[PDB]
Amino acid sequence: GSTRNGRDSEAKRLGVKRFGGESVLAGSIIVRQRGTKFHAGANVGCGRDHTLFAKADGKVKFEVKGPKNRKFISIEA
Amino acid sequence: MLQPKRTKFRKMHKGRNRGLAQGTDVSFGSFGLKAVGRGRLTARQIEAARRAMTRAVKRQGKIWIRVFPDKPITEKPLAVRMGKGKGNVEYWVALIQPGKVLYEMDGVPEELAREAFKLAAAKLPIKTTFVTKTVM
Amino acid sequence: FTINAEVRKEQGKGASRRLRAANKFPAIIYGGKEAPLAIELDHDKVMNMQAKAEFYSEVLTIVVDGKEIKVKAQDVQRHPYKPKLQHIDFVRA
Amino acid sequence: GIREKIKLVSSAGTGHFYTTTKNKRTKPEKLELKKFDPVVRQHVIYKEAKI
Amino acid sequence: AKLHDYYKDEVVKKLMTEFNYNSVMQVPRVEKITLNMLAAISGQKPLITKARKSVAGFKIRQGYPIGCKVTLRGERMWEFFERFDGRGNYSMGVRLDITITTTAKSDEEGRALLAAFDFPF
Amino acid sequence: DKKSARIRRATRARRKLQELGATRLVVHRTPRHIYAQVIAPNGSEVLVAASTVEKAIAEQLKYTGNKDAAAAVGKAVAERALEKGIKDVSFDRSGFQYHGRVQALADAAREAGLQF
RNA sequence: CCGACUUACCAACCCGAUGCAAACUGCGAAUACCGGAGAAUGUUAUCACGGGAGACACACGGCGGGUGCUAACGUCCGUC
RNA sequence: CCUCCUAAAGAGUAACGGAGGAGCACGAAGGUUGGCUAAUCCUGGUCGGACAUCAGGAGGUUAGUGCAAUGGCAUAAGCCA
RNA sequence: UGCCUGGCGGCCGUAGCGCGGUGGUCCCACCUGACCCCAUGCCGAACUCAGAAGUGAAACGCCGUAGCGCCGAUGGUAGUGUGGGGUCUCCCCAUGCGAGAGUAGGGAACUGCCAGGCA
Ligand SMILES: [K+]
Ligand SMILES: [K+]
Ligand SMILES: [K+]
Ligand SMILES: [Mg+2]
Ligand SMILES: [Mg+2]
Ligand SMILES: [Mg+2]
Ligand SMILES: [Mg+2]
Ligand SMILES: [Mg+2]
Ligand SMILES: [Mg+2]
Ligand SMILES: [Mg+2]
Ligand SMILES: [Mg+2]
Ligand SMILES: [Mg+2]
Ligand SMILES: [Mg+2]
Ligand SMILES: [Mg+2]
Ligand SMILES: [Mg+2]
Ligand SMILES: [Mg+2]
Ligand SMILES: [Mg+2]
Ligand SMILES: [Mg+2]
Ligand SMILES: [Mg+2]
Ligand SMILES: [Mg+2]
Repeated sequence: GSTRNGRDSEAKRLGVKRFGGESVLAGSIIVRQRGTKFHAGANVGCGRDHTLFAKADGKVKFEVKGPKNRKFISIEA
Repeated sequence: MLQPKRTKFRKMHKGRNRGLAQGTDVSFGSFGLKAVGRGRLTARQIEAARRAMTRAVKRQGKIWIRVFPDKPITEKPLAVRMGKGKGNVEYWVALIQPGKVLYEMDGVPEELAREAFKLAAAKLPIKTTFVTKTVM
Repeated sequence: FTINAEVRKEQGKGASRRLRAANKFPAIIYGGKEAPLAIELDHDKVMNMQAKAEFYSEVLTIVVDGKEIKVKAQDVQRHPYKPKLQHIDFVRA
Repeated sequence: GIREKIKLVSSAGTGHFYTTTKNKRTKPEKLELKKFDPVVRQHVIYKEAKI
Repeated sequence: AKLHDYYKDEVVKKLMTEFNYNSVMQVPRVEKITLNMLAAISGQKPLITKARKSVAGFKIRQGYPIGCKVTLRGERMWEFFERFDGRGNYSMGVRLDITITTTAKSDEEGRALLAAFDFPF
Repeated sequence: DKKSARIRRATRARRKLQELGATRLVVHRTPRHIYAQVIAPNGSEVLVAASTVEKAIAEQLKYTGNKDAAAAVGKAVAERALEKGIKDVSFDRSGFQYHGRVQALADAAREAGLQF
């Protein structure tokens, strides 16, 4: 007859906006994410929704770093 | 007949049944009944085949069932249209790939294992073959 | 047991399936400090002798390139349902 | 919901107000906070009033 | 002060013969004594312990004051000592409860220390 | 487990100073000595240093692990930093409370003319 | 007040073996996608702005799937 | 309106597909400084039991997160002032 | 220049555990006391201060040792882009890419700056 499902939320367009080696202007969003899947490295800020954004003009650099092998995003300015 | 005691979810996507089996060796007993074909074994079929081979051995030796029917199969009732939600779970199946050892047996002669498994095989929808434990 | 073998020219899936479609099968000899030797074996010959439980326990000689390599059977990949051998690992004794 | 809107009115007499919500039942005491009044351009005491 | 002064004079001395420790630092010390249930018994004001969780059984909830305790150490523990769980530490039931924690790394070593102070056994 | 607990206390501030790219006056304190290293932003290079194991400071002291000795190291490390022209530093208390000997060192370091 | 033998026995944890998962992952491709560089080739094939639209019932076939009975010349997506 | 899956490892992606949530809460449950670290079990211990609190150990986040799910979280985003 | 110790990094398990040693001159640790500075929702346990009689017991560092964790080929297998084929619910062929698991084996980290002890 009827079903109790049939709901879903709008897709949030998360994920990587600027990949490795891409030249960005300061302020450019590099990744939108839920929590810190990626962490802010050098010249990268972490917004209130865990958005990583460039704090300097330069090139995006993904790196695995530290004792937990966490993924950091940096900007090579 | 076999069925998961619990599941996280009631209903499962149809899926596909590609690939060759994992669990291709006689790992427990001396003798095994192996799938050559691909398909679904229902819990009723698994039970029918189990009762056949068990009766053949006259409750002697030991029987393992290597497959478990953990996939719920839904059906729509008669005279209902398409849509209006997924059908109700009616039975459980194990997906079989070629090479899957279905049953194993120990503590009988090979002759009697071969007969017991022949009687079991006649209950199953898939082509089977008798196999023996290998040293490697 | 004495197995005759040739050095495999070609490796990979295509080469290996062509071997088996001509009643041969690939094998590997490794171990010690020499480089692994990738060999091809006649299927029916080896399948016949590996029926015996002694094949897997005792040292075997692979006559490859006319040279005697003493080996133990380390691993066998069997065909999933047919009574055939896909591959054997041999370790240099 | 339960929470009712209130205005926080500047003590400087500028007329400037902030607005916020308040659970009136659990907290009946008047909300008082030092907030920036942009008319006098100083932090001053703001006090709760009705919206 | 009575028993601190006697711990090192006699009790250190005797335990150093018994087990034949290589150092005085091996010897069991009374590290602390904790009196779970109090301030006339102890002198130290008790700490009201609270529920780690709710329990369907006792009609308790998490952060409910369901206990009270004091941790006597040093001079004040020695002065109350006068007034085995399997690594040196003892517990007495008083018809409150009491615990004596030790740096003794064995079960025979805790009963060596308490009973050297002529603790009733 | 006092070192590991202190390294946990130290980490947040240290990582912040690394993020900022600060030259870092790192203190270490023990029950007997106190130490001070000015470390470059990289974290891998000590620019200047002063301690109460350094015989010159220690031979002029009463006890090496007191607030008087801490102030003596503070003055020393600061004076030597000012020789190289290291004026701007950030103080890494290294998990120790900004209090007593650590504070006494920081106070003397500022009093000499480090800018933190 | 206790205890002690005792089971057609039913048995958690842990240990060793065996499988299974769209809503499992201590692993992890091919492809695809984003960016950079360099040739050749291509009627600028690109982007912007402006004039004029039409169209917003799609169909089958291949591949990946949901649904249905891995029923439908069925149904609903993706992609060619 | 939110979360997951379907969704084919960028984004997006349908069905009267499969599962759940929201229509708030909070002047602290916000800011900052300083500090702290979980579940669960074993051994011992007044009442006290399977489970209260105490002590030690094992364990190592299997906890926690104002409320779903997912992704996070120890430098904690968890806990206290 | 070697050996030891401390601090701060690189690196993030070939680097971590366990288990057997081993070190106190120096350093480190525990330690010794607390009217003090400061501290305990009780407690100098911790934090903090004033110290140096004692011990390396614990911890810590170092060394040894595969019982683990960890790393890990080669070959084969699985999958798969493109083209083609079949008996087309699934496969196969040509070509390109090629895991995961497991196997042999590796494996008891390595390294920069500064300071101090010793030789
Ligand atoms: K961007
Ligand atoms: K299509
Ligand atoms: K706050
Ligand atoms: Mg979503
Ligand atoms: Mg990390
Ligand atoms: Mg191919
Ligand atoms: Mg329309
Ligand atoms: Mg339409
Ligand atoms: Mg369409
Ligand atoms: Mg289709
Ligand atoms: Mg149609
Ligand atoms: Mg169709
Ligand atoms: Mg996607
Ligand atoms: Mg995709
Ligand atoms: Mg579309
Ligand atoms: Mg907070
Ligand atoms: Mg002390
Ligand atoms: Mg020791
Ligand atoms: Mg591999
Ligand atoms: Mg070791």
